[PDB]
Amino acid sequence: DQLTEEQIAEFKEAFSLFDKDGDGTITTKELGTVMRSLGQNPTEAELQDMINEVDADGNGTIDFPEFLTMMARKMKDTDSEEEIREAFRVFDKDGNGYISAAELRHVMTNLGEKLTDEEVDEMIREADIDGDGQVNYEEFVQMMT
Amino acid sequence: HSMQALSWRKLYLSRAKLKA
Ligand SMILES: [Ca+2]
Ligand SMILES: [Ca+2]
Ligand SMILES: [Ca+2]
Ligand SMILES: [Ca+2]
Repeated sequence: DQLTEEQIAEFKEAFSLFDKDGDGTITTKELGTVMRSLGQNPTEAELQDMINEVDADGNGTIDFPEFLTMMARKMKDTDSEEEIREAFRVFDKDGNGYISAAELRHVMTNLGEKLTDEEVDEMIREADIDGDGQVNYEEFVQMMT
Repeated sequence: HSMQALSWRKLYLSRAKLKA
């Protein structure tokens, strides 16, 4: 598990943005302040749900280890999702937000595989949850996860 | 006899292999 000196410093910088009074904990109120600066307006119940899911020891506030543990997991999810989004843009040759059978067939060709229309149509139907005849990003991601 | 089908995940991973 990688955590360099520089990575630790960056986590403390992010933590300090939340930890308004520098006591080493993040409360629901400090989280509200940050969320409002992002243009959101959560209720106290919503803030408590956000704290609760990060608050591993259940003492009501977020300490650095809890914060870093959650942030590192979120960063990995975001990295992984971005890799999936990049693949989707590559497959979606005309950039219209759907992978068509023809696009999928050309993709296969470029990867050294020759499929018939029949075979690619099958692959599309497999992923085409909403029945529009093509594969959108949500449908693609569902096949990856 | 029959043709084997490819998966969406295998396609994704095949691209992953070919990139720098
Ligand atoms: Ca604080
Ligand atoms: Ca805690
Ligand atoms: Ca397209
Ligand atoms: Ca669809």
